[PDB]
Amino acid sequence: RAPPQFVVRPRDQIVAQGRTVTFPCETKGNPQPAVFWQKEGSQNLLFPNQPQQPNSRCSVSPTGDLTITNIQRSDAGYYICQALTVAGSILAKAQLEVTDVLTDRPPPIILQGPAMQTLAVDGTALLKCKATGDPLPVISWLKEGFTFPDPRATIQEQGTLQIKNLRISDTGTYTCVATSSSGETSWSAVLDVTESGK
Amino acid sequence: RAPPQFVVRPRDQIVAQGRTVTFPCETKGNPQPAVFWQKEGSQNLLFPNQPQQPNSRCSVSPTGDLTITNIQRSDAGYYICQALTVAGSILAKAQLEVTDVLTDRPPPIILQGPAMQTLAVDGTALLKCKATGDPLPVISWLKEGFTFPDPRATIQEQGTLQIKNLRISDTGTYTCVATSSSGETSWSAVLDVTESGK
Repeated sequence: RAPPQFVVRPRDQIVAQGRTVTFPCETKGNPQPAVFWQKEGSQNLLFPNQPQQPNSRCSVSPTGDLTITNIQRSDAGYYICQALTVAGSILAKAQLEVTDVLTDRPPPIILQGPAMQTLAVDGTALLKCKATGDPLPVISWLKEGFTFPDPRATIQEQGTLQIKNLRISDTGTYTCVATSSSGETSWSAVLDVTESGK
Repeated sequence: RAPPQFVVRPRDQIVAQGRTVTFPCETKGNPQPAVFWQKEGSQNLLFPNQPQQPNSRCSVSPTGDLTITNIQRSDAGYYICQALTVAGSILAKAQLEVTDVLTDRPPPIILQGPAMQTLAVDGTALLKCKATGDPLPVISWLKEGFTFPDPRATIQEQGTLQIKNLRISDTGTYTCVATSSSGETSWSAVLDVTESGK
């Protein structure tokens, strides 16, 4: 009496070769839809309660999950999750992309860069920069493209730049830069210097 | 709560090209199984409630019937009817054989041939033979391989042989033969002749 509907559809997935992949396909209706899967273009249907092969790396659980173990590159393509009751049908496609395994350490990340500040002449400024990464990023700075720190400035040990006794010359854009053996990233912010500071 | 089960499975069918073929696949269970079909080896599933193609010659009714119209020879092969509930699954295969259309009139049929009779010397015998056919069969007879009717015997107009005043010589096997421009068929029976008749 109630057509099948999706609670959680499956979405696309890119994953390294040899890993295990699971696509949700959660469903509701009355009667309760029993989901099965089909690789697009394949004659094989994958039904929930079976022995099953056992040589097959594909299994479907009674909750609607399609688990594929030890994926190889021939498993890439589209997978259709499906359900048929006397009340209706629904299908949903999700794409599997199989990649090579690569020892690739991601580049550093700046979770919080400097923020825009208007400050007052001959005060202090601490423009912050919190980076994370493995290997661990070295922080460094630029002012309108050029390196930074003159006298008057010095980079702290968490990475915050420290400028003291500002003046109208010290306005402009300051760029945080986190770099490591795996990449660089940057995060900019403008700092204005008035005598007012407001 | 009640696994799907077949009430009427589909069976094999041989039919002339261009005709329409329907395979039953009637089902029971709880919840009520919704049948779908799949040509074996094909990625296409045929679901009950759909627009559907309209260019497709295959449709599945909500009762589980697979109708294929104007069959051509590429439709031959195996067709799988299937049903999945939260309670279980069932499949059943049936084979479609597509033939050429042939103007072939079937051969005659003998629906009732002579029956075994023990009769008494110098009585009468009417060994019956009811044939049917289009074109209509000519009936004729043999006694132990040789044609039949001597004097004493004559074929009636419905086809019954008529022998009178039997004797111990007239025992043996009598064969009815129905023949037409489309075939022959035969039906034998032994007739024994005692002086007793019992």
